[PDB]
Amino acid sequence: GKSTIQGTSYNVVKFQQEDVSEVVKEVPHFQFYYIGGEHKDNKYRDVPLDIPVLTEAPPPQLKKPEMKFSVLENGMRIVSVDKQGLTSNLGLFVHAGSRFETPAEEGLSHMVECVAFRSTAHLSHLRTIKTIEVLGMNGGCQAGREHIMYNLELLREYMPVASTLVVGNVLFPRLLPWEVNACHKEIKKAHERLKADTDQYVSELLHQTAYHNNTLGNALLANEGRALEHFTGDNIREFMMKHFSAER
Amino acid sequence: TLAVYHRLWGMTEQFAARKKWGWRQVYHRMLPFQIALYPSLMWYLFGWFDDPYKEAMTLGIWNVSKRSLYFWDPLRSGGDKGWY
Repeated sequence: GKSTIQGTSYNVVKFQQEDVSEVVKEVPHFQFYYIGGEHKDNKYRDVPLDIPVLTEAPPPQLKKPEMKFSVLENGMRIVSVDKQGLTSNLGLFVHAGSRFETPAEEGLSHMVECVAFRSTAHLSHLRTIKTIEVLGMNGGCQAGREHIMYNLELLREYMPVASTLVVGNVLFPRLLPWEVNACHKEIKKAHERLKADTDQYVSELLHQTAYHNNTLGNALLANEGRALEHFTGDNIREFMMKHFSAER
Repeated sequence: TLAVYHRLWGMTEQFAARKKWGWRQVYHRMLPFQIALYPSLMWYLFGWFDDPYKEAMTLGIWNVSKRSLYFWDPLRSGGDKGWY
């Protein structure tokens, strides 16, 4: 442990400068287009499933899972467990929920969730979502009262790509005016999804009544009337500058 | 991470070659329709060809003896010089 942060010790990962030419060699291989191909008949076309067909399997290498903690020089903490499963679950948690909103900033935490996985500095909105799809990844963003989470579930082999896409939502998001305006639809959908779950709706009523117009009480979802005035890329960026940081 | 972006940008570099392949695959799947077209054409255009080529086109199965008893030209039924 090289650094103690808020009661936990982390191993410090140092930033290194590497050429794009050399890192490209380590990026997982995948194709979007298949322009021709080498025909090969299905060799197991006549083999029933009850007959094993795989031979000379490497002996398994089992390790007891352990949680390991590291921190980058920018202050971002990385915590990982490896249960040796074949599907990974990468998530980015930011300490910016609805509780940190001022009354004039109502709903902005939810707005950040709505604009997740849109255009970034080095990737368009369409290219981000089509990549997540072709690689068979599922996920999304959820904004809570204390934090906002960006999650992607993926085959472990494609983690280099997924890590990049998730981090781009918080590093260089382009909150382009016409892409943000297309996210106004999600507010009405969110309200319907909340009210459908009666138990969660009654929980939202409890918190709003329990804590009157303060932190936890602050509505979790933005309204679709006067809140849309500041549902803008500029307003979202100012909110992100206040709360979104590598240290949080 | 620019390395990842480079690959994600480059994965669609060859769009023109992929779209050409798609249309070729469509064209391949239309090729079998010739087996009905070409014979149907010759069926309709048979009478245009000369007697010598009608025989070759049919591998000898059709000849002057196969012209109907009542040929469309009455003076040439049973041959160019008539029956007798």
